[PDB]
Amino acid sequence: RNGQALLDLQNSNVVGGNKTFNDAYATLVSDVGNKTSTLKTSSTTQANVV
Amino acid sequence: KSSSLSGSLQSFFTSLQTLVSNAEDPAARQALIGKAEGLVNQFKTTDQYL
Amino acid sequence: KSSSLSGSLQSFFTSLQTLVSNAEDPAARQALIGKAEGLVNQFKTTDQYL
Amino acid sequence: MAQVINTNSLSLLTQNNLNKSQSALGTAIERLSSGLRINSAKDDAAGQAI
Amino acid sequence: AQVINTNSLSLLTQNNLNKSQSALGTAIERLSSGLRINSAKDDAAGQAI
Amino acid sequence: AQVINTNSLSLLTQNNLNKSQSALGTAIERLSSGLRINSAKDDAAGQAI
Amino acid sequence: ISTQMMYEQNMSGITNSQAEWMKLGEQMSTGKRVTNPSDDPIAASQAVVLS
Amino acid sequence: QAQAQNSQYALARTFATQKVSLEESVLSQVTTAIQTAQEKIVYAGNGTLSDDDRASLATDLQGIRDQLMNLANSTDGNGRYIFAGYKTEAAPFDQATGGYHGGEKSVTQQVDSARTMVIGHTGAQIFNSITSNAVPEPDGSDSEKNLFVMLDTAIAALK
Amino acid sequence: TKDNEWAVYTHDSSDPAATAPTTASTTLKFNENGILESGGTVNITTGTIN
Amino acid sequence: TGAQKNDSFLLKPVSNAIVDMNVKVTNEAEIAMASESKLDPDVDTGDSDN
Amino acid sequence: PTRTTVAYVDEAAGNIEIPEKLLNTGSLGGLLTFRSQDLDQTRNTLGQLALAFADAFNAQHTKGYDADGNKGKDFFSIGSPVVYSNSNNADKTVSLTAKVVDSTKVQATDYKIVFDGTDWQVTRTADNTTFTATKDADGKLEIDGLKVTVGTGAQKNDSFLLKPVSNAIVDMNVKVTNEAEIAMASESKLDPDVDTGDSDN
Amino acid sequence: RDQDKQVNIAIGSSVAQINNYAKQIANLNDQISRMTGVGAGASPNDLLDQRDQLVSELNKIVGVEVSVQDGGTYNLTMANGYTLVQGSTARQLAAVPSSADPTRTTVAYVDEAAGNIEIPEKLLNTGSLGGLLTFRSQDLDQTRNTLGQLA
Amino acid sequence: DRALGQKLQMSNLVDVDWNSVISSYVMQQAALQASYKTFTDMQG
Repeated sequence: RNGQALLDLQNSNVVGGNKTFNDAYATLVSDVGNKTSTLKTSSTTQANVV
Repeated sequence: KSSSLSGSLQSFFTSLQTLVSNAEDPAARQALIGKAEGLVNQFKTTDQYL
Repeated sequence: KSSSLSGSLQSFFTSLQTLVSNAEDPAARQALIGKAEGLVNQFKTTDQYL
Repeated sequence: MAQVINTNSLSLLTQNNLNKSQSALGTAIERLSSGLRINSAKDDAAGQAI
Repeated sequence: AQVINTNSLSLLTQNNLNKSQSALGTAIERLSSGLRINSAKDDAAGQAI
Repeated sequence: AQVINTNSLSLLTQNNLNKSQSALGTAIERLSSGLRINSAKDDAAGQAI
Repeated sequence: ISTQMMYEQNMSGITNSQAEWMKLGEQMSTGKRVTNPSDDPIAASQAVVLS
Repeated sequence: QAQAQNSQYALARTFATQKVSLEESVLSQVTTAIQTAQEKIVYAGNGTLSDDDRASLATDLQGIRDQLMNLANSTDGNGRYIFAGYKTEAAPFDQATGGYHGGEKSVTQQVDSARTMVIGHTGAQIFNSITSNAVPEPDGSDSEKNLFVMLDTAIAALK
Repeated sequence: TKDNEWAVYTHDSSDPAATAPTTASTTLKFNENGILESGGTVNITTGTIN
Repeated sequence: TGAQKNDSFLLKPVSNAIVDMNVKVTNEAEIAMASESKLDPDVDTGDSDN
Repeated sequence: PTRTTVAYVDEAAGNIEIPEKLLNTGSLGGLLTFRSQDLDQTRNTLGQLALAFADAFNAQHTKGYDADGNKGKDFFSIGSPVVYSNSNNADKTVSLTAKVVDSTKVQATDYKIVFDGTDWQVTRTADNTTFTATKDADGKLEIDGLKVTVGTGAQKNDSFLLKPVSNAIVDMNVKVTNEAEIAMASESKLDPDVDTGDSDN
Repeated sequence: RDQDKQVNIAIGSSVAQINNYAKQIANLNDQISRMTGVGAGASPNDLLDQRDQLVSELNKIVGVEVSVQDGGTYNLTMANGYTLVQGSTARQLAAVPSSADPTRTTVAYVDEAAGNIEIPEKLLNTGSLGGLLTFRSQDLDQTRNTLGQLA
Repeated sequence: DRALGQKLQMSNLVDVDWNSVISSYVMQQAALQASYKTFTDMQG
């Protein structure tokens, strides 16, 4: 039964209080994506300017 | 066309459409505010050039 | 020739045929609605392109 | 009639036809394997119910 | 996709084959045994009766 | 300077080539023997069972 | 001006078009739209959810 | 602007398809389940059973009921409860009461500049409605709507 | 800390006796559009070496 | 007759017919099929009147 | 008062301003007229564009709730109009505060406003359309998408210049670092008798 | 972790380089002064362009401002901050472990009579120095700490 | 069946199109070939 308890955690929203483990990892992924995209764009734009 | 303000707005509203389909996605919400920041980046670079 | 008012209209009347065979049937009654709306879709899209 | 999308048009217009053909191929193979015309919810809306 | 890897159609056909195999095995089992019922899976209530 | 090919692609492809060969060898072994488990860890627990 | 300008414009064009050539090579050899989370990160996020 | 807009509608259409396809298979199993339920109830009607045979049949009906309830509470490939309406984060029903707890509004999305389309069939639509081609109760009492009320009442009557 | 008005301080980095107090050397003032209003004059002194 | 001499006016009848047009029905019970009534004693329609 | 401009010297009266329409020769004149007509017009056009965006955005954004359940928090910062006095006016302490009510009616131009002795004249300096200052019903200026406060001790010919869009982009930025803020749902996550779940788009 | 340690080295070398350039520009200011004083109109076309070239290269090293003075001398500013080079006088800088976190490297500039004020990673974030610093501070640390956290 | 649907969804998630990328690759590399030659004469 405790083993079942451990398994149950896999669904639970513990980390963010509204976010589970997996969606928190997805949040990390989206954060890096956002930055890298915006910075690539801005880098090339300013590159054209110079 | 890297300076194309349209391109940035189009990207932003791509984010918005994807979020509209899935209101839950943390990734799409976070990326939408990221694309807003890239949009204002385009704005600011154009404005500063002028 | 797939996307055309003719194809949708043909399909709408075919649905109506299956209905006239089965006035009572709720399923046929509903399915007719969908294609009836699909005609609206095609008309709106084409005119809007003009 | 300048096009990188020409000498490219030629190509895609081919790719589109290949896509249509392969969709039909998949339908045929699926049905022939299953032994049924009705497999999805969209082989026959009325037929599903009846 | 990218170099027809992991083709859908083959997997779909494999599933249909699974169903045919199950049906075949059921039929042979019943025909061989001489009974319509061989496990509780056949007819739960009929088993008891 | 990042653009230097250095056959980036050639290496690139090759990597993927040996990966595909790994998969292919798994497949051929399982195909010839009929077994799903040959190494110690195709599946450890299932192997023991 | 115009000599160095010519050489620089030519090299800009070649460099860019080359950089294109490598991208499609990566996509083809990998068998994918993406390996890097800058290719299409949203796809990767929904991909982890699907996984 | 035009090309971007067409792409945007393409994505929305993708997601509508994505939901509807999975719903299709779940509902297929649902209909097979209720068909076998109907068949079992026919046997429940037979009046030469031994009373413990009626109780056995009740046990089978209980299995079927549990299966139906399992289907009703199902989620999608993101962990979202598909049959919840807007409330996709929560289990939509209760295996005791047969109650429905989701939002009784369907989900909505637009796929092209005209077609605004509904992709979420909140459970009350499916398990607590009868279509006006309604086989009526022969005594004038209101016709049942809740599948689980039906099957639970039958199970109790048999047991 | 007062829009249209600023406080300004001065120091001699070579004469350690010019220790700057919290007393502003002068306050500067701006008109209804940001144009210098008054306050910008002062005489400054330091010790002398050798 | 608020018009002055030779005042002109312009009817474009179908210029917005499609844009306005929309469906007005969703229920299976909604569609009209019988050739006469059903809630009266002097007719024979049943439900299956097609 | 934020520019450089070419002036000529008189005998003892000192320095005089002359219109760039007068000094439009070769390099100097090209520079002045480019910067004033071409550059400032494009500045004001981009400014109007940016204006409506963030603003017309926030205005609609207010309507929804967000993922914590609160009424969503509005997105954009934007640069506020600036109005200018002209030096030759009577007072040097009356700054006319700008007043925004309608971002769907802003027009991308500089405006020259003057107190004519009984009332005000307003003009749009690119179109140079002349019309007597429309007011709110309470003694203060109205112009299309912007509104302005009025001074009291105004000179006969007290002459102001209004820039309603030029400064818009300069501060514009995202005020939302946190994803929860976005006004996604149309109803609260926490209202007692309505539902939005996590998916209300 | 190793990618943080990598950037620290470059930060140190780049501070050494800013110190290197500043002196060259000082000697250029002085030598232009003397050369044009003897010239009485003769202009060292090469050297002037050398001054601008070295300025522009150093400008890439870090956020830099430049201005000309009376006579022809230059002022140079850390634009966020203050002016460091004027006349034929150029100031100094040093690489230091930060006060708040001595495990990471940051720059210290000296107003020689005032002190070698340590500049932690805040103001530097433009130019190649800044390119390193904002990456390491905002991007890398947030990444490491988020991995560590949800964990 | 649920797994089959999920795998199909993933497949469309990760991949683009077979013929599209091969074709675009080939053409653009032709254009690159031409660009090389254009520079080659340009240096003259």
